[PDB]
Amino acid sequence: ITQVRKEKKGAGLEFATPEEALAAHERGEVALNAPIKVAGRETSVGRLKYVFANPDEALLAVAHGIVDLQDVVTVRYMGKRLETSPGRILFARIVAEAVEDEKVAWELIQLDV
Amino acid sequence: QKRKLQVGDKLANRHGNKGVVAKILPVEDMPHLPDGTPVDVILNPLGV
Amino acid sequence: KLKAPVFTVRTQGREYGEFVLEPLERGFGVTLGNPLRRILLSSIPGTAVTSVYIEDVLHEFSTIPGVKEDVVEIILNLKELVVRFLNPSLQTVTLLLKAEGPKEVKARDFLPVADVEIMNPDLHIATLEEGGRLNMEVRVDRGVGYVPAEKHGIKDRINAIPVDAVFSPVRRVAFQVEDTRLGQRTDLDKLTLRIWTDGSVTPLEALNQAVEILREHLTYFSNPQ
Amino acid sequence: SKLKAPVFTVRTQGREYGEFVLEPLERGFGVTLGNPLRRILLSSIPGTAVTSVYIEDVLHEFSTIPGVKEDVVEIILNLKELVVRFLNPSLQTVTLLLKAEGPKEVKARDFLPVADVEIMNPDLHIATLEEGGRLNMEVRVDRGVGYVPAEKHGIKDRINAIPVDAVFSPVRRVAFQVEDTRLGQRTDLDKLTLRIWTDGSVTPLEALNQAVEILREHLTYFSNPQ
Amino acid sequence: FGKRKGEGFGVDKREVEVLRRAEKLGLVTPGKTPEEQLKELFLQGKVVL
Ligand SMILES: [Mg+2]
Ligand SMILES: [Mg+2]
Repeated sequence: ITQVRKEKKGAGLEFATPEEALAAHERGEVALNAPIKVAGRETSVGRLKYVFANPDEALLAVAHGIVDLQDVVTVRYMGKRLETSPGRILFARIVAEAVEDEKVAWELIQLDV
Repeated sequence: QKRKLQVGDKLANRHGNKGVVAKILPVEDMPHLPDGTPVDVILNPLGV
Repeated sequence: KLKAPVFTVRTQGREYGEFVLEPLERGFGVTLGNPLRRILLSSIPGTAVTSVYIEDVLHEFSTIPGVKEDVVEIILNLKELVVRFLNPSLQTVTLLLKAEGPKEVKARDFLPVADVEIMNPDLHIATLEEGGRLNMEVRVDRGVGYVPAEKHGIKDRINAIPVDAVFSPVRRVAFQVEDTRLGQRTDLDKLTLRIWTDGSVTPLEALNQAVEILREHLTYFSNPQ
Repeated sequence: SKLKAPVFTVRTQGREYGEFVLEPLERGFGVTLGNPLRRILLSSIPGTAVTSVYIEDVLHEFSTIPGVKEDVVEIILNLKELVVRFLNPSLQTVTLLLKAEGPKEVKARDFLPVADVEIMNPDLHIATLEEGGRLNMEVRVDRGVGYVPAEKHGIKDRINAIPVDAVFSPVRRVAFQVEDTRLGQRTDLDKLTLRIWTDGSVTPLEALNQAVEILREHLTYFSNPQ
Repeated sequence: FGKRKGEGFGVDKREVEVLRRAEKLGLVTPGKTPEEQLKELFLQGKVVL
């Protein structure tokens, strides 16, 4: 659940606007987790298409099947805009609830691995 | 005595994979095929 | 939103049935099918052989003169006997079998009993050789689940042999979810339940009992404390 | 030999969390009951959500407004946190108007009051305006169930309106646990604990009652063959 | 699977989801029908469970 999926359908392809990248994903030109560049920043469709306000919303989308635990999306957690997968966010909640301390558990884990 | 399979009994195949029964599940809890046939034994792929 | 789904029933005799519930919202194919499948496979009442008495036989680890099969094999054959009680109030019956060799005694050789029907008369029980005799008193009880002989330990006589009882009349349950569509929305579920039974209880009856069990369990979430 | 009817105990704190225990249960019925309720709780409980937002002088979602710390995405994220309860059953869709001038910390209470519309979290932060910043919003709130991404509904009231993911589900999280329990000589019994998190528009008890009623209604569909 | 077709049953919704993950793991060939992808999994000794 903590490993992130990597795609190669439209890897290395560049667009001009974030809407253009989303349109290409609709036609199947680029995959959800394929590394792309919008203007000059390396991103993916999942980071732009799926921006979740909280871990509960991100996991609700997983429960409804929109995204998998391994898809890289944008989640707002701890007051920070994280480009992570729901599974990595889910792992953070496992540690946070086990120790009953959200801030200390944030300092205990390596989220991006 | 007629001994049935119980938890703690040792099972093995011919390839050296051996283990004791740790859990006996009811039929509705076992993984099943789309046609409804449940499996009989669940083996850990980490033993291979 | 969506109106009442149409319920379609297809039955193949008394042992197989298909039950289609469409259209359904997304996810209610699993939401309905799996709970019914778990209840169908576990908690459907039926009948099973619980004890067997054979004349001149003291335990199940013996052989009978003139009989090819030992008592263990006879009990194994009796565990596959399917008995249908036509009377809902009937809880216990005893089937009498008196056979003399040479014959292949089947389930149809039991003496007739009122409100009792053998669903597999061709079930092979024992092979009698010339000079061999088989006088059995097979007790069939009504119950739920799987009760090993070591638990119930039912013996109507001194030398009666308790038999592991598999009361479930349901052999196999599968449910299928198709991509159905209605109007302009196409994420709807078409649920099809496939039920195989032993014939004593029909798949339609088993489905109704499973629904009632789930409905009764849903009333347990009342009276909060 | 049938088991005695179980006892339904509730442990509800506040209006957003509650634990519900049902015991004793037959073997396997904790899973038999827990999973259907969780699927219904996360997808079928009626609720309200923001489905469209219009902000003056904003063209796309990935832009920013001169005069506010939060960009369009962050405000959209804050709007997805908004919890609103319709007081009229016939009411289906409302639009909430927000006109604030900087320097202000825009909250959910700054929305103009609408008849039979109640903001359940009026302390929710929306945007932080600096001096000279003008903020004009028209947010569209619909009625629905579950989770609908913005692209899969694409609701726009006017031009330049930004569709937003609709968190219709008032239930935020469901976690059910099945524990082995005993009653005398029976040891394979099940103890089911259902824990429900809700946004506060409905009680976790009310969400459970609605989920049970939905499952009960679907069970009546197995009637009138063909 | 051919017995399923005769009985009047197509491809399960649940199987379609698993096939969707299967092509992301490189286990089935993208662009084929669900029946062909299920056969590809079967030739590897794997079924949708
Ligand atoms: Mg989006
Ligand atoms: Mg039987």
